[PDB]
Amino acid sequence: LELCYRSLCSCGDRPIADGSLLDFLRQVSTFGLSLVRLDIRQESDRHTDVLDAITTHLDIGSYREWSEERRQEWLLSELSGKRPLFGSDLPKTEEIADVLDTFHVIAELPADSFGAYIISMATAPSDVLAVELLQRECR
Amino acid sequence: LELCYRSLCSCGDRPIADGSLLDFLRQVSTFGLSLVRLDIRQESDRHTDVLDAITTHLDIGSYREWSEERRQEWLLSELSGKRPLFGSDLPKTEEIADVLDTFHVIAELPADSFGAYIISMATAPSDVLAVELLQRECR
Repeated sequence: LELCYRSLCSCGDRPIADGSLLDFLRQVSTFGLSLVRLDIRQESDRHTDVLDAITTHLDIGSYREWSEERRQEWLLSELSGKRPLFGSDLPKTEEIADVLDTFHVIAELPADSFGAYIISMATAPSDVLAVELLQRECR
Repeated sequence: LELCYRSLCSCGDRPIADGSLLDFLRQVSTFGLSLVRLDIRQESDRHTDVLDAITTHLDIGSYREWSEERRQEWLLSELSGKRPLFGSDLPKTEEIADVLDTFHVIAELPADSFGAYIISMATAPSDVLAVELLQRECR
């Protein structure tokens, strides 16, 4: 389309370019391939459950019990690390399976489909860091 | 087939059962769905390279430098563990990619297709433990 617009302007046919073609370019740029971008939203407590089952499965303690700065500390070291965090061998409640599966589906779809991941009931930086970490470790 | 054999014997038709039907059952049991079972064979040194790039990527040292008992020790703790070992983020030489990809292909195929994994140039238990660990961590 931009090739058409460029070419048309080249030959002094800009008025033709600024008709149906400009309207089309503007609609492409505004709506893209999806019309809209889906945001995802979930409670912070639902991410806390997932990390708590992870830390329980690794015999490190309960991610729920940790202070906000201990949580911050562990989350930081893990984002700095190079080792994956969990595998299929992981006790998953139905809810935890929902959270991880949502992350996998996000991972399976093109980026132009998604806007923002929104943490309901956010209160502390560890609530954001949890979500970034889950996003990385769900590929 | 066994239902046919059972039924035929029920009615005193065992002589009929012990003809073409018995030959067929025996061929099924002997050749199975693959005729043969593929063995896989690889050098021990080629597994050592893979674990050395893994330990280098995790800033733990060089798996090659470790004594046979230090190797044994690390391999044991990892098999005892519950955390996966590596992800896509891993510097892979062409050879290391071949070894991991062979393990993935093995993981993608039915068990009746495979006999044994054979370590050329085996010398010490850490050569076997390496292969068991790679088999588990390649799913």
